[PDB]
Amino acid sequence: LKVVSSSIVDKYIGESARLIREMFNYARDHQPCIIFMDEIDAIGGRRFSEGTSADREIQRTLMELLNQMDGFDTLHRVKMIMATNRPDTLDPALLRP
Amino acid sequence: DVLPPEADSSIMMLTSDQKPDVMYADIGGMDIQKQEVREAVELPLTHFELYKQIGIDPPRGVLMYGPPGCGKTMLAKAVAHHTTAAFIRVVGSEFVQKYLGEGPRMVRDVFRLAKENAPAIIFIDEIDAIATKRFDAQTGADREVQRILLELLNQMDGFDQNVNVKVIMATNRADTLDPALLRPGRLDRKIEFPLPDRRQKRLIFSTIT
Amino acid sequence: AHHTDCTFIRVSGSELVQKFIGEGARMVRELFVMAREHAPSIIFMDE
Amino acid sequence: LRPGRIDRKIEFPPPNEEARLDILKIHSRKMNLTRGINLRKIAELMPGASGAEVKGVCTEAGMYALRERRVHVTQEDFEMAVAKVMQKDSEKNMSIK
Amino acid sequence: SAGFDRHITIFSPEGRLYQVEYAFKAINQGGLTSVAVRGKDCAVIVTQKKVPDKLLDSSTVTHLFKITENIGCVMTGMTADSRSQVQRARYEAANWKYKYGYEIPVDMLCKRIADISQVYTQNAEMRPLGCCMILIGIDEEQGPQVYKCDPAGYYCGFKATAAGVKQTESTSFLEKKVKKKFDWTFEQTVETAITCLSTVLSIDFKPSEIEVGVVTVENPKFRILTEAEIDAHLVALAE
Amino acid sequence: GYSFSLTTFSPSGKLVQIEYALAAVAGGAPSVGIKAANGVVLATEKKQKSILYDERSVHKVEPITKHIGLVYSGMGPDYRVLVHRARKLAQQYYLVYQEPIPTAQLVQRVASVMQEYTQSGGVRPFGVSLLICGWNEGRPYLFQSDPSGAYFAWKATAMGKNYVNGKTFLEKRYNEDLELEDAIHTAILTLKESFEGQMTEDNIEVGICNEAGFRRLTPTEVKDYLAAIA
Amino acid sequence: VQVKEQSILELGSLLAKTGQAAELGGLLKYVRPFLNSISKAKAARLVRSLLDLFLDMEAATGQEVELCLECIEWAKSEKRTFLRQALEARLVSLYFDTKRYQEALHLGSQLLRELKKMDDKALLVEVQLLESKTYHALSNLPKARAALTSARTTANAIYCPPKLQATLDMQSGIIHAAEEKDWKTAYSYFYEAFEGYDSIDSPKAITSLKYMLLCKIMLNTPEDVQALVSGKLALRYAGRQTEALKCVAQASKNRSLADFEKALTDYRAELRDDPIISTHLAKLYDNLLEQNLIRVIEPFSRVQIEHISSLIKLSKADVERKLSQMILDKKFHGILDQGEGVLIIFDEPPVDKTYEAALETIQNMSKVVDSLYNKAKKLT
Amino acid sequence: RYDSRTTIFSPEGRLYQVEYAMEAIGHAGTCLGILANDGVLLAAERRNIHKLLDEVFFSEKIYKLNEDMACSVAGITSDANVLTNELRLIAQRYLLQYQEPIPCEQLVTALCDIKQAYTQFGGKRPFGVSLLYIGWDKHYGFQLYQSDPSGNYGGWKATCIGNNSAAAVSMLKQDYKEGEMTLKSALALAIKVLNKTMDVSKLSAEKVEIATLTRENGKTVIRVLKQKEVEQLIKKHEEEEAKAEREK
Ligand SMILES: Nc1ncnc2c1ncn2[C@@H]1O[C@H](COP(=O)(O)OP(=O)(O)OP(=O)(O)O)[C@@H](O)[C@H]1O
Repeated sequence: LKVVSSSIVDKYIGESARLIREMFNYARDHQPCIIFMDEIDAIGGRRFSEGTSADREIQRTLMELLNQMDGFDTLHRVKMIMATNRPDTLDPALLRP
Repeated sequence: DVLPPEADSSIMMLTSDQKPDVMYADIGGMDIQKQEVREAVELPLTHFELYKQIGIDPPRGVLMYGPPGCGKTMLAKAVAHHTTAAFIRVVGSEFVQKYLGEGPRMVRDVFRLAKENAPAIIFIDEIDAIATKRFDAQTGADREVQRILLELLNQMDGFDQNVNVKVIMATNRADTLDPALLRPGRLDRKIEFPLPDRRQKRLIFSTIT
Repeated sequence: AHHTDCTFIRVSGSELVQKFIGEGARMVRELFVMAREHAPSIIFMDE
Repeated sequence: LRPGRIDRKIEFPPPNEEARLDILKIHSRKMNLTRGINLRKIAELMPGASGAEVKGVCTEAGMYALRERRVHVTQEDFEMAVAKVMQKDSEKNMSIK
Repeated sequence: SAGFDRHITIFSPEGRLYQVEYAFKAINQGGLTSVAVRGKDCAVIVTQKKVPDKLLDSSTVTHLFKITENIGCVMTGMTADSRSQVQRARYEAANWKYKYGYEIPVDMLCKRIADISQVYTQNAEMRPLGCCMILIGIDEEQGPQVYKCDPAGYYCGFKATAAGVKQTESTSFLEKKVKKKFDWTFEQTVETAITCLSTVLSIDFKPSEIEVGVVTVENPKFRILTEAEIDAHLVALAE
Repeated sequence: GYSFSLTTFSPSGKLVQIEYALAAVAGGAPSVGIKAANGVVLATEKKQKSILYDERSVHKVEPITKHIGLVYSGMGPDYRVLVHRARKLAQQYYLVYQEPIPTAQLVQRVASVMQEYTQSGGVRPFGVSLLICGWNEGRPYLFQSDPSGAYFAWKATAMGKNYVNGKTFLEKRYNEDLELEDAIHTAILTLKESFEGQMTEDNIEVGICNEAGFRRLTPTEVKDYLAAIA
Repeated sequence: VQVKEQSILELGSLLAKTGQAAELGGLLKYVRPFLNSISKAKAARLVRSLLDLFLDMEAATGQEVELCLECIEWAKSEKRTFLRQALEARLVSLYFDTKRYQEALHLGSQLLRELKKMDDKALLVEVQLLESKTYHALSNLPKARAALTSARTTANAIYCPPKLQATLDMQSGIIHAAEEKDWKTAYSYFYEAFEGYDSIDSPKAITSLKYMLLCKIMLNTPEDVQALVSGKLALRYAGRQTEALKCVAQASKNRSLADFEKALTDYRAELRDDPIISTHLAKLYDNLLEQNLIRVIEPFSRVQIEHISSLIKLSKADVERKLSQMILDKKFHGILDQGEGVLIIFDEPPVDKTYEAALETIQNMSKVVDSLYNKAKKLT
Repeated sequence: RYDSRTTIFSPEGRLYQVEYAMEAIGHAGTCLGILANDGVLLAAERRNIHKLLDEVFFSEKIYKLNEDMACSVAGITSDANVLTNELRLIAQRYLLQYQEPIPCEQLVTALCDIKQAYTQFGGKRPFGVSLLYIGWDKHYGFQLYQSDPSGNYGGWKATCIGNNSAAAVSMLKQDYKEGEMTLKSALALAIKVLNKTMDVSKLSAEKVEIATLTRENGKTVIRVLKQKEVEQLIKKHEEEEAKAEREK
């Protein structure tokens, strides 16, 4: 499953995490299938970092993703690999083992 | 006929059926912080009678401030797991829509849910609820963020006294740490989380191992 | 507000109406019109 | 601020020592104060209080009794609460000027 | 922070100097790495020399420069900047003989070179200089000495040092080697330096690519090793 | 527009650039100074980033005159420039008045040098804070010169990372009737509180200014005090 | 004078061991004029050593309290505040040895009033700890926690010598252990106390060591007890006391009351200090309740002898009364199930009709009483 | 907008950078002086008191500038050290040229012209220091003066500059009596004014620094009162408040 995130962020910044949870459930359906966060930064126009017009909704989604990855949504030995060089900034807390 | 009431806080009350699942026993070593947060949040709902007997009006808001990784949120989720109240943690940004001063939408949901079951408890984190696309001060820009602080302060004032909407805040930010937020009647109790020292570390290490 | 004998209106809310996708003149023009309906009226603003 | 739109600009001062005693009495009305408590001294102990702070001293003092499982509030409990409600901030070497 | 002192050598919130920190990055922009190893009686400098086109003289392109008969340096960074530092170091070493009646101690050349760099940071109207200098010389009563200087003006004495793109990994290999108790002889120090570049780059370079400069207690003069001598060491370490 | 220049006043309070320089001083290796009845003891945490760095090269506690010594918290390159200037001013005093510079006067003269950089222009202020010590006039003297140019005297003080923790430790254990040897133990202990690692003779550099002069303790001597507790 | 002081210290050490307690007491009376001759600040530390020397000599509490009071009178005559405050602190510790019912509390209370006024915080923390220990001895747990909390807050601001920090930590363990709400935190404090006690206070460390081992048995993880004694830190103090805790942990792992009883019988000295293990035996008799359920199930299987007393685990017939104590309050929920051969253990007492009708009839008759008033007043 | 350069002039003819510096003096220890017939006095608040700080230096806010003159400094610490040195230099330079102690108004005008220059020249920021001058000169007798970062100066029978200056000026204007100051009475006025301006309770001796300048036997004798002298004045003020009790 390719997490480009263009489909995941549609009309609601908040819904992006919820849509990712739906994708995670779809990933849970196939144990061999592995989530791939390819082009995670890629989005309509350009990724929105903290700003007056648009804040870092993607960074909030990344923190939400960390919560989804461990505890609430981990089953079927499915790996949500963030195998992407697309994001400009990598969260230090994410880097933690 | 009248249909049964519709809609629920976030996905549903108490963070839906999604309990955090971290027990207080699992959070080992934050003994002083655990006791203080429990008195401010869990005890008023469980034993309002004790507070009425001394006529103290239960302390409501709690501020938890510490160097990152010190155990405040594991405790915050733990309070949600051990709570019998509708503790919709309601981190500031989640199901919230684009809005200006969205502090009212979150609090209004809490009052209804607290009335439906037991006084609800709110944890303030993911504080990016605002900074929405439909947002921007006329020229100051910073003023719009200040407008959010004022809107939250108005809601916090006194909320449903006995069905108190307890608010737990763990933001290490001085900009939203105005004296007014720190004033008693807003964040009544302040707990500072120290970096685990010897003995506290021994407890964290023993529990994890 | 308790000891008033007059309508008390509380309008501490911010701007959700006006030219936003919300409604028009609700914060001010509508609030005064409601206060006109109840002649003894006091409006408390918190900003 | 123009006078026709706003005729009066009433100012609420930080409570005076007499006022702090009055607020302290109002918020100590339901508390079971032990005989020998000096409310007047407690108002003097906190100068330039915010009034809500005087309300805070009572709530914190009551909790000291609640943790000790007693309904009998004592003079020491008010004094300890005054310190807890009071907050002090300082920095070093920035004491230029 | 960023967007504050980015355009000037001025303080930033949290007291960070952005223009001077950017200078350390420019040394890596050179695309070359250098390793220097101290020894019981020897100091060895090794660098990778890349001949971009056949129509270029190998002799002309050298990043190993002698500053004084007993003092030699390896320059990592922008070429123009490295050469300017070399003239200043030669002038200061010469003045030390001229004003003090004795040859500059290697420690003293570094302080003087670092002090010139520091002034550029404190006072504006100068680019910090995108180069790092490692100096090797033998000092009586101090043994062979390896010393390194930074664009910021930081100077330090190092048992082993590296600079350029692969500095972090090179130091890591050196840290394991240095941790071993055995002291290194001239052969071992040449071998450790060549191996450190070999492990970090994986090139298995031919004798032409590596440039080695060595100063020894027995022969105090800084000597640039000839290609034939470089090959003899390179074949021996492979065995 | 403010906070980018030291030549302009804040539109209310004070110039922010000097305060940013204080931030760089705060991001420095811990330095503890303990004035004692018979001497002043100064100390700093010297930890090499890697085993390769030689611990016998650049020295954090550096003598300025026979009876005067200096320690620093802040940017290391800036310290060497003021270490040289302070030493030179001490020599100019000797040539003019044939007496070793009094410690109080040296601090005032060093402070004037630091203030010149804070003056208007491209020049940026020193990012170092200093702890001058002396035995002049038969009295131990400990002083601090900040980047701004203010000078103050401390019975005991700390600068660099965890200054607050060190100062609170000093408040609890510093008396006044203590010999330099007892002061050496307290100085080592305050560094230990903020030391991220096991202190070793190489890790800590300690300098004493008794009624004999400022002598940096030999690595062997530092080890003996680090051993047997402290 | 200074030479006499070292000679007096040498004489005092001999009097502490070879010398009689009366001879040591005579020396203290002899050095009262000498105390006046020497500087008062030096005299106070000398007095501490002399009192410790008297403690080293065979205990004579009637003489010891009298000598301490005489020393207090000498300090009162000299009007030296430091000596008197210290003398009271030694006397309250001496009272704690005799477990004075209120005398230990009384002296501490008087000292606390002077000490809160005084700037000698180190003495204040020690006296506060003594009050917590005496309250625990008298069984007043909330006051004991309060004395401990006050001691900790005073100690946090002031510098703490190693013995003070360790004593403070162990007391946190004793109060936390006594509450029984959390034993995990109590173990952490006891280990911190033992770690501090190591080397600096060798006699004190074994007592903390025994408590941390007891905590492991109490925490329901008896296996770790053997591992902790095996650890190098505990190897130095390893001894018969360590063995007693090891066998008790094994008994709890075996879940055998007889094994726990055998351990209790084997080490009488270890049994005297801790009664929390007695509470564990009570949990163990409740642990065998399931066997009583099989013995009660024995009629459903084969009833033999009594099935409530003689049959259960065979053993003594005094097993009855443990069951009787259980029968009062919650328990098996079966009254004397010894005779039957089928077993009748069940409880069904919550019929809603009886409770709801009983409440409504009382409430309904209140209408009858009220209706009578309404009708009677209109009638006449 | 029209900020930054001291050189720019606002459309209302206002030099904001100079104005900002004058406002800045407020964040400084209180300094007050009373002209006092037969004497003159300078009183300062010793802020930033801490147990560790030695306070070995004689004085801290009070500096003599001549045999017959003294000043109290309130402002940026570094700028104060620069100005005090120049004031000391100007005093000796006049003595060298004319062999007479500098008249007090002149020393003030000279520093004020230097302070004024910084405002008129683009490169430098306006000085952030304001100071009070106490001295005796034959031409005009005992005098007290105030200098501003703007470079303006004035002679005041009584004035205050640091912290709550307006509160001290209001208290001083009512309490002060012209021609009847009588030094000891002026010292009492200072202790009472200090108690009001300082938020400190009981006005402990460490918090207050008092320097008194008197002409004795034809020689000015500037003296900084020792802590014991300061303590007795504080006890007398406290006793006077006790006398005021019941009557008030
Ligand atoms: N008492 C504890 N017992 C065991 N583990 C703990 C305890 N406290 C913290 N931890 C561990 O440390 C982690 C970090 O905790 P947490 O993220 O809640 O810290 P925090 O300071 O509240 O930061 P944040 O507010 O960013 O969440 C926890 O998820 C857990 O793994």
